[PDB]
Amino acid sequence: HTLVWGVWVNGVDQGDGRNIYIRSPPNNNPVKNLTSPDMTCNVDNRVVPKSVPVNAGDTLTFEWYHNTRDDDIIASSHHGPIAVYIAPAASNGQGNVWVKLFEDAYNVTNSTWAVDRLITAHGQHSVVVPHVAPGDYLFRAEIIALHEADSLYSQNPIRGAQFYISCAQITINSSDDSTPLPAGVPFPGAYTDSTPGIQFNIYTTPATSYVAPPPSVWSGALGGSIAQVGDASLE
Ligand SMILES: OC[C@H]1O[C@@H](O[C@H]2[C@H](O)[C@@H](O)[C@H](O[C@H]3[C@H](O)[C@@H](O)[C@H](O)O[C@@H]3CO)O[C@@H]2CO)[C@H](O)[C@@H](O)[C@@H]1O
Ligand SMILES: [Cl-]
Ligand SMILES: [Cu+2]
Repeated sequence: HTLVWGVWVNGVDQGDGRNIYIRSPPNNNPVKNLTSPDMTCNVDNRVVPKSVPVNAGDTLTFEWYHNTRDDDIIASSHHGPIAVYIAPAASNGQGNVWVKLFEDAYNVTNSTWAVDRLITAHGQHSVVVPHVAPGDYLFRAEIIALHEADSLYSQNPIRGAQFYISCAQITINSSDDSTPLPAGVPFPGAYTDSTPGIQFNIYTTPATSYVAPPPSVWSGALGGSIAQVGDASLE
């Protein structure tokens, strides 16, 4: 149970984005139905009044929280991966539009899931803004909590992989468009009952065997991190 509070751009806090530049849902409950319209941008997908200006190459940091800013972030039980996707904003997230910019699942070196490291990072994970066409985008940050993912939601709706989905409105101003954004995957649709990484038993199956759901990270993606960029406590 987690939400996005706001974003940072090059280590500068853009301030509370909830219902302002984040298409915030009404609460921190997960989406679980893989065929739900709610898979796009969570349960209250609509245009919000602001879009954060960035340039290609900026560090864009998402900041998550549980109940209040810079708290426990997400229950430690919620082990799983983190991904970020991008789509042109005129799509409203519909159709074959979502392109993956970032994946982090289980780090064998550190013996930790992405969610475990997100807690340590005070809820912060970042991407480099890609060199796509200037204009308005949706950045879809997705945490998958796997603590009940041994079941398919379609078999037992009390369980299943849990999707914490947050769409941020981002405007890319300066970009040379050296990597034009291709068509991508649909949400809902890209994840199905048979997709690798959706049904996974963290109690019996080693995390060293986990394969995160496709699609693969786009060749145009410039990278990212799970690390505290900004200190919310200094404000
Ligand atoms: O026992 C089932 C699993 O519970 C997980 O805890 C979650 C609770 O089930 C859930 O009711 C609670 O929801 C809170 C939410 O955290 C809070 O932010 C909001 O204000 O109110 C909700 C209640 O209406 O969330 C917790 C997760 O934080 C355990 O984490 C898990 O191990 C356990 O299997
Ligand atoms: Cl939960
Ligand atoms: Cu939860």
